[PDB]
Amino acid sequence: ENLYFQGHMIKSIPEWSEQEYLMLSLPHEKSDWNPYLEEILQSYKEFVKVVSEFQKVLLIAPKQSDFENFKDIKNVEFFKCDTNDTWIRDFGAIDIVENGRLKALDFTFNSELDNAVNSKLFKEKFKEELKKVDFILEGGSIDFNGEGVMLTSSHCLLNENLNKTQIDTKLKEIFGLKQIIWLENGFIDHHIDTLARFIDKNTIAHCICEDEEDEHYLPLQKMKEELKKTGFDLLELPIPKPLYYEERRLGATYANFVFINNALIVPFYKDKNDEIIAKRLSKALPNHKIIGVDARVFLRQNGSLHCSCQNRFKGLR
Ligand SMILES: [K+]
Repeated sequence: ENLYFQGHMIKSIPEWSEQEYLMLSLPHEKSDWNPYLEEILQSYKEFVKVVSEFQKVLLIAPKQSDFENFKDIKNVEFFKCDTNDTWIRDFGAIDIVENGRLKALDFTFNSELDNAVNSKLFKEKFKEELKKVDFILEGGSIDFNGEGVMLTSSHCLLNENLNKTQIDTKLKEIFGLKQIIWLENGFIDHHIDTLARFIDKNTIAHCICEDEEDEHYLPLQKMKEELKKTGFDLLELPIPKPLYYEERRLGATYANFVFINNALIVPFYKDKNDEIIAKRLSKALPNHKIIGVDARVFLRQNGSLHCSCQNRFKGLR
């Protein structure tokens, strides 16, 4: 446990640890949500309403009029700041515990407004130091169990950034890790949060495909075999039947859930598997309320619930 490196003892934080905020970047009539603006905003409103029952929510947007649609919801705060990308998981600040204090890390993302967004937020609202790390990393490309283990895809971090051994060593040093599981197989920016996620310190929930005809079948079967070698308990998340927008197959995945205080918010796609994954996850998480939120509209811009938010954890800063 008590390991120090270059002045610091570091502990990585699993998503189920207690939080202060869930943070989101609203879609506005300027980015690529224009055609179905009211559509996605209605999804957001539902998502926000659900979360706000359990913990505070912070919504980031350029104009006060953007916030107007969410003014009635309890436990919702607002922060004026320009942006376009709504996928805050990609660029948002990532918390670690450093020498007993929570400390947010700002990795370099490839950009412009988003890169600034974090500085404004931390300078103006939180009034807190924002440690810049010179390393290419999106929040959706990593997943922690909170016991020094991290899950990631070989296709992500090796592409973005220079040995794997060096990247492995660097990542272990940054997050105080004892182990990184590098997944070669499976798919649905490549991101581990579309494929596999820790749901407790001993358990990994992961996408699977039951239809042999489907192109996902063998990649996900191979990913399954890899995950069987880790020794962690496995919980399966069968992908729904193909969904489409304008003849394009949407990357619907149940792995893009998000932990918040006392709850796990799971994407629903109006498929029979919604019910299967909710019951399965619910039984495996006896102290969480599992709540499905219609995530179909989100998929039009190639992301789901987890991609659209970032967690800010509770504790001494
Ligand atoms: K960043």
